[PDB]
Amino acid sequence: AASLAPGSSRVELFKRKNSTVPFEESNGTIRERVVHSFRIPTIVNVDGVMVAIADARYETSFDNSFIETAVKYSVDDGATWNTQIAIKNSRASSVSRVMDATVIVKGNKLYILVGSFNKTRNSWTQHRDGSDWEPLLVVGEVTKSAANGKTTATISWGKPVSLKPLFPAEFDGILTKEFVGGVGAAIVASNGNLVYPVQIADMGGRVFTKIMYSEDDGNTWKFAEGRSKFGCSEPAVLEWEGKLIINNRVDGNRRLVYESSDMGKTWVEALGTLSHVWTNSPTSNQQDCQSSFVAVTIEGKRVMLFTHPLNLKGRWMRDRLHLWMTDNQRIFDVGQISIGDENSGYSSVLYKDDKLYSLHEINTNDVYSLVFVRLIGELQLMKSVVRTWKEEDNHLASICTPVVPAGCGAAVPTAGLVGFLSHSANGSVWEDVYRCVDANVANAERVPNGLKFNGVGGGAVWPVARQGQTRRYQFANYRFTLVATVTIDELPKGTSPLLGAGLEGPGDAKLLGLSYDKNRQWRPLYGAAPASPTGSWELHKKYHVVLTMADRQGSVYVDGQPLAGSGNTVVRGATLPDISHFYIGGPRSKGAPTDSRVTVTNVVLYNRRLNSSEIRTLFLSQDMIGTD
Ligand SMILES: CC(=O)N[C@H]1[C@H]([C@H](O)[C@H](O)CO)O[C@@](O)(C(=O)O)C[C@@H]1O
Repeated sequence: AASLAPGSSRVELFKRKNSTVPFEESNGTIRERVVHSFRIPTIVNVDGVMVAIADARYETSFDNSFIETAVKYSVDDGATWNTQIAIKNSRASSVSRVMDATVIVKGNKLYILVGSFNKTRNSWTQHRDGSDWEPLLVVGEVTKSAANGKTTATISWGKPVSLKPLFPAEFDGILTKEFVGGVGAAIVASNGNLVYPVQIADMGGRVFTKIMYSEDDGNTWKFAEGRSKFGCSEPAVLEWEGKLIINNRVDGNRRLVYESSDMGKTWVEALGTLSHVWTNSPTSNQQDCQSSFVAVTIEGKRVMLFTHPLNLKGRWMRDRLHLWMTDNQRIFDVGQISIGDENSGYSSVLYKDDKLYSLHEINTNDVYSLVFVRLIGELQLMKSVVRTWKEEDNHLASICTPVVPAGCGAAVPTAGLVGFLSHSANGSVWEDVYRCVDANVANAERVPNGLKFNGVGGGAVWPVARQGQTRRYQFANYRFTLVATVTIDELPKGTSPLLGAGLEGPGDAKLLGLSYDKNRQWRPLYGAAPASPTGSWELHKKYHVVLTMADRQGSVYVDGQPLAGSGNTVVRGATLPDISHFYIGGPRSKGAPTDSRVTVTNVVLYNRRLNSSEIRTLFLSQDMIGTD
């Protein structure tokens, strides 16, 4: 949906120039005080109690002003609320402030890390030194009580402790200046470790991200050895199948993501999954924004939730806030969660007692409020999509395949299965069985498990780069596997396209693919190398086709065996290829009036290089996988 889903609603929880907070004067007296703006939100669940954390910007929305950390907690899922001032600032001057809260929840305790400043009027990365800054850690404890029927709760906040004395003066050569958390909800690793994603500023004004953790519930803190590239900020982390996943903000470029199997010791870019998928705007050269990255279990399946504005207006406007769901294989757009073309910003998401909630910013004239939202309709959609992934995966994993001369043979591979095109298809659309990325069609006629092509441009386009702003099939450039069952219906005049991957840019170059000619021979394409024909085929016969691409290599299989040339390098340079799209048949909106008279059924796409036996399994069972 392009707007807050029907059946969903929200309230202006933190209302600008209206809501008051229990401010404490120097002498101890407490007076309710108006607040210009409320920014940088985070909502979490502590032992059944909702806790909303945010910046209370008293006089103005600017970063350099009087700020304190406000809090609003609840025990009745948002019916009633209580308000406190979690952390005070130093009171050293008109601009003293504490900001950018990062939060971790373990047991009934809250661990809050923030940046504290005294007098500076310029931004942190641009300070002369670090004399004005301090990294503060605050611990909060939640206690539940109860009168007759009605439950109540209190929250006690301890005295702030500084981590400065633990900040090394240098990292592998690099001279340090300041550091803060990455903002947002953090985690408690399965081994019990408290894991903080942090952003570091060096002396020379550069920025990068790193991991800061504790094995002893807050006593000590260690800094992992690994790190990101320069330019990464406001990072968010979660735990997935044994590894840590780090999702960074990147002003003026696409978002970088890394993996780590050793609590941060070594980092590898996630080129085969999520890296470079999300960005800051259509052109990717605008200011970026914060994002939430949280792991949850829906209908018995562990998945990942990601948020981020589209920013169609550019700069700091941050409009049209979306929500994504991924299983580290497929990536689904749950729609827009903000209203119309309003201005949003930072955000937060929480799954509690089978209900979905959100806390985010709304901006008008640079005065900020914080809305509390109920994702009634979004969760519905989400629950449906998971049931599909679950159902299809198991189905494919239950088929009894032939036994190979050495009950059943090897199972049909589902690990790394990203997309599937089969029987279902309507209008100019070929439907994605996994409900994420459909393929555009032209000049086709439906057949069991696929389509038959006839006419100028007959074919299908599976969008890669052509997806636009968000590039969900970015993994293809690093590695991929394409599968398909085919038949050739009519003899071509010379050479004709059947299936492959094409590149952005001049001419109509291909990365890898397969073509057929007038002599009944296959014509494989391996990068820019001339396509010399080989082998032999017959009209109307069903053939298994497979395309492999890994380690910059390429291979093409027919009937389970490789064709001559298979194993050759397909791209020179350290620069990644830029796949425009996958092509099935011979689609085209311009140029040569291609008319590939072929029929294609059951196209499968994986995010990894399938092994030899896995290809055998597919070749011997292609008659059992179709969706009828
Ligand atoms: C400490 C601090 O000022 N953080 C602020 C960041 C910093 O500019 C980046 O960290 C620069 O690296 O940007 C903001 O202005 C923003 O984009 O909304 C808000 C946030 O409060």
